[PDB]
Amino acid sequence: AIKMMQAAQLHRASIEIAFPMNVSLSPEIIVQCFIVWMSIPEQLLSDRSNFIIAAVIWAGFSADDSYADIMRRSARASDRQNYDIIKAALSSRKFKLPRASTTLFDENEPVVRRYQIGRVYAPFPVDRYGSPVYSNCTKVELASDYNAEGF
Amino acid sequence: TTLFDENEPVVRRYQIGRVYAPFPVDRYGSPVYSNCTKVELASDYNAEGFTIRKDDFRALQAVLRIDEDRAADMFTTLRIMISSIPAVWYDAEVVHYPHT
Amino acid sequence: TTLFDENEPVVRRYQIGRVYAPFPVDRYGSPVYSNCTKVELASDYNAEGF
Amino acid sequence: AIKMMQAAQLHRASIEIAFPMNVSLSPEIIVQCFIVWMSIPEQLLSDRSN
Repeated sequence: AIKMMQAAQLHRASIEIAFPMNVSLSPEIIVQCFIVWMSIPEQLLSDRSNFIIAAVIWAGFSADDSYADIMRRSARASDRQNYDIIKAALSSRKFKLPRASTTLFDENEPVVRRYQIGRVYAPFPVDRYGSPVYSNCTKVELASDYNAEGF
Repeated sequence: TTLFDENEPVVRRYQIGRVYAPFPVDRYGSPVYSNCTKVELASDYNAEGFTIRKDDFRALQAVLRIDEDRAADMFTTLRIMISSIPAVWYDAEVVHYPHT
Repeated sequence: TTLFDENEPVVRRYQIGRVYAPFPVDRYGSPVYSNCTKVELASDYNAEGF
Repeated sequence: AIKMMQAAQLHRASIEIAFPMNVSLSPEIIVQCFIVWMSIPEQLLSDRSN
């Protein structure tokens, strides 16, 4: 909670995710990546972490490319660009994922102070009126099954 | 069978390469033959006796398939064995015959 | 299956409609098929054995 | 039976079959599919199941 609150203020202290060691595509990794994808706002994460999460998600849906073949896309493009490509692929006519996002928030209680005040990202994927905020599209629907290597 | 390029995230000092898989299973898990997945014969099989009918090869083929459940566990060993053997060793010659 | 409009006499305030039946019967013991009530095939059934 | 009756009433809540196969087939799957084809009316199943 403290780290997420800090990462929503400094504009440069985005969270960096440490993945498990020497275990690839374990069953728990997939579900944890899914939870991160559709529960943690995208603006609070680093580009590298977003790219890794997106790669793990897209590995099981691509017809041809595998997890290693996707991680090999590190060259020939940047991290943010690869993340954008994958996310656009996940909001097409064949696949649709929420990808919880967030927005700025600048409502405050007037009170006498001495210093300046600022705007902070909401570490909460919810909006002011209770409706969820999603980056691309809602009502998750997809015309295939998650086919990882063996999971 | 078909080659595989998958690997593991681990700190290693050498390059890795693709290997064949020790089973006919594809990434999807279906059997993978070379010509076609149908077994029909014009006549029977005879050779100094020992006659086989055309309706037994079909059953034998139908019983040799993989359980299709063990696909996940079967690939983990391949994954952890591909990414731990230096790729420059794949051209070595044999020195002890009984090992093959 | 087909649609049945049979209505029971009871006091109610709202209109009712037609529903499908959860069985292929048409109020007679004979069942209902879309195409024809015959089973003739050219050859046997074979798919990776079986 | 309850699910089938519900599918009969509402034409949007068609029954969606969940199968235990991924790529391969099995002797029980074929006979169960034939039983479904010859017994369960098509108006109570979704397009994917058909």
